[PDB]
Amino acid sequence: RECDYCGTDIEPGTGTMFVHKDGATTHFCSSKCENNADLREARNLEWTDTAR
Amino acid sequence: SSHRLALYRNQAKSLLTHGRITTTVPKAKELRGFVDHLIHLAKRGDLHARRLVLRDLQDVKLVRKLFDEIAPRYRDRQGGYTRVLKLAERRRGDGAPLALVELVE
Amino acid sequence: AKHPVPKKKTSKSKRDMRRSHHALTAPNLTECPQCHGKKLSHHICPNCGYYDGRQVLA
Amino acid sequence: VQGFAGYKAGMTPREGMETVPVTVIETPPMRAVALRAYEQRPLTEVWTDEFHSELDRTLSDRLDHALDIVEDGGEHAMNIFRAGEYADVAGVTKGKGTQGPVKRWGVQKRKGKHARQGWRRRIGNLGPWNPSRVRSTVPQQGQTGYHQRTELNKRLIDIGEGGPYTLVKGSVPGPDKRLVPFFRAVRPNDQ
Amino acid sequence: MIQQESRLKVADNSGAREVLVIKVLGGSGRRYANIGDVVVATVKDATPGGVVKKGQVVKAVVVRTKRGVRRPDGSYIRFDENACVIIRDDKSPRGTRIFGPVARELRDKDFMKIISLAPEVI
RNA sequence: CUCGAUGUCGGCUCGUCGCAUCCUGGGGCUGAAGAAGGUCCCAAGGGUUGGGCUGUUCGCCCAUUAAAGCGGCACGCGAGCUGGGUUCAGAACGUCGUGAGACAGUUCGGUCUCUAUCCGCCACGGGCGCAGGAGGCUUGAGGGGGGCUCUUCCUAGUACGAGAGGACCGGAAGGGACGCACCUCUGGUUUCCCAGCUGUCCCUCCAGGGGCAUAAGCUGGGUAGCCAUGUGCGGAAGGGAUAACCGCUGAAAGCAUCUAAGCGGGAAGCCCGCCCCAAGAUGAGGCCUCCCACGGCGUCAAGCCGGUAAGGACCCGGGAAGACCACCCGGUGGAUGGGCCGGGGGUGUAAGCGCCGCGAGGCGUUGAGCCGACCGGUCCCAAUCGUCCGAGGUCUUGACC
Repeated sequence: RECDYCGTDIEPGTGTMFVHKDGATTHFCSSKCENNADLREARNLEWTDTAR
Repeated sequence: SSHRLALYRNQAKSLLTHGRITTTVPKAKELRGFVDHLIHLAKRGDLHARRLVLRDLQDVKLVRKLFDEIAPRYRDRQGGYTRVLKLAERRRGDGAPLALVELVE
Repeated sequence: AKHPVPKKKTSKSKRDMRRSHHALTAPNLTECPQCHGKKLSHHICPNCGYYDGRQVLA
Repeated sequence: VQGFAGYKAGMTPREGMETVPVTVIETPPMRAVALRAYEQRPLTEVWTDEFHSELDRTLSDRLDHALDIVEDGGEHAMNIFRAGEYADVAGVTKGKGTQGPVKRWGVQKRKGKHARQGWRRRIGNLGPWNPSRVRSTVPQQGQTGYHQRTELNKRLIDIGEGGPYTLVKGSVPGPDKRLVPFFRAVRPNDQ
Repeated sequence: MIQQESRLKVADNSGAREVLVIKVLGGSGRRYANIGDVVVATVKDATPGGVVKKGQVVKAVVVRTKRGVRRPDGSYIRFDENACVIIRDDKSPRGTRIFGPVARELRDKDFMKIISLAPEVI
């Protein structure tokens, strides 16, 4: 994928994946993805695998 | 905290000026490494390096003085550019086993 | 506000006994490097300057 | 020396099939010093110097098979401990020190409305009025960190030599890496 | 995780909305309701009287907790939310339908029923 | 006994007994088939949950549970909180009183004090001891820790059973509270490590910084150690002596009787076992590995001196070792600190120049720069040189060379 989108990344040959309601999702990564993303609009996201 | 630094600061400062001062055991034991460390930077020697060293010390004269001045007299070794020497006596009322330290020379 | 205070004249005896475990112990000092005399085990002095380097006065 | 033992390697888990965390342990054969027997009279420990080079800087199976390696010349490679086994190890607490009746000993402290009142840590009480002065009961700030700790059901998983070393099933060696580890599988229950 | 009066929504339709957590179901002591687990709470509020109704004595289970669940697969999983499903004494749901995904779990502790109803089980 | 004064309700915490035992095992009983109850004898190990409303305990109610025990110790605990409350003056009502005041009727609010001496408890050092002087290793008498449990499955839906049900017996698995330990995985830390920021003073103008804005001014984040929300693990077998309780062999009662004598059965319980000390248990224990008879003095001079690095120490340098202390490793024939150096980790690509846009900025060089303890090299630095103290080998009896 791309930490869902968070093109950064973090935590070994395992990692981990957060998640939201509605069969929707959020595979995941670092404390730079999280919080931010968990609170607005992905599009606008830069740094990473979006505003790449 | 802000004090740990401050120290290292003025001590690092004063010192380079003389190159061996009189503070107690510890005090010295540290002003070393640090100050020490700093040195190793005068050694690096450049835009950056300087922009640091100063960053703390704050002061052309020196800052430069060392980077150029001493730095060299050291360009060769491997840290240790300081020889922390304990002292014989002790500040009164107190009774603190002060001590002296210099730039190994 | 003296909640707790002794309760029975401490007994000289004991008292002192207490003050007993106390005691000094002369500076372990040694003798000059070449300074010739007795110095603070490990140091130059108003007799030295040496060690290996003349870092002092007199 | 009746047993087998060495020091703490460290911990980490990784792999398996579901995955599982253990701990590494260092120790070839720390030689063989005499051996336990109270024969003809009182016998226990001899010393026919054959040790290191420094050591004078300070100068019936378990024990049995020993005879095997302790007469060989001294040393004795560790590892019967094989594939899937339960020895037991006795670490050394951990210089944790003298602490408040808090962690030292489970207990609830200064509640709320007073769970702060520049108030806090400190036991509740000792003994009643009539009962009698005190008990040797309620612990106290009973220092820790030094205890001769250990445990049980210590299962070893695997081992290999490159350097004689052992992989463990759940670490909790007690003491810290580079620490003094001794193992055994005492009165095992999982047997 | 999830006891006293921590709240959690529905994903099924039982006719609920959210529910307060009384007891962690199992036996004495015990202090925790983690998906798969089964809770002894009630309605904090439920639709316009579907079939349940606000403040209704209840029984529900675990399927969504941001507490993070460590998968024997040294893996890790969690959710943006915390809620579960009602049940018929017979570990049997009511909501005819599901909502947000869930986790293998359930299966492991019985419930298929939802296991599949679920839009997606992670 | 106490008024030259023992601070009183409930709560909190920390608990400790006891058994008439609530849960828990073992039993005999039943109008007990099963299953589940009832009855009573034996056993306290362990254990006996969240809320609610009430100053309360008590108590009723809510959801659990095996269980949700009765009571001791001034209905334990104020020199340990609580301090709501009854129980200071206010002041209120109501209430009696000509009144004044008043009330186990009520209602608002109303100063619980830093320095433990002793005994006592938990802890760590100092002696002196254990009769050569010596470092290393073990025994444990005797103490202390810990023991609980639900549920799920086969046996089996077979015994029983008209049926709806549901076994001893025998065996898997999971989980609950709990405790020991531990960072790997997880999460909380991260007072400067790293990064973004607005206000300001110096900085030289720009840039590039600097304190202060607590003690970091603010925000994002962040090893290593500590630490849970998290990791392992534990409460078992089994051995012996019993409760109650069940039997055998058989008197006295030529017939019966667990019975005095003889022999066995039988418990979460005692003893043992499993961890945790531990001979200062003055009965100072064992054992191995070192050190040899030095001086001169009136004596059973077991008294004064060089010693033996056997050996230890002190001083230095260091430790998840740590208040001090004691305890551990090192002391330049060293890697012990720091230093440097690689390595990892961590911050998100720097200072500069460059190239796009009036500017703001961007894009590049550049996953840059900077890096606090984590893994490991290298004598740059700093553990130089030096002291002190330390044995000699007590008396009797005998067993062997």
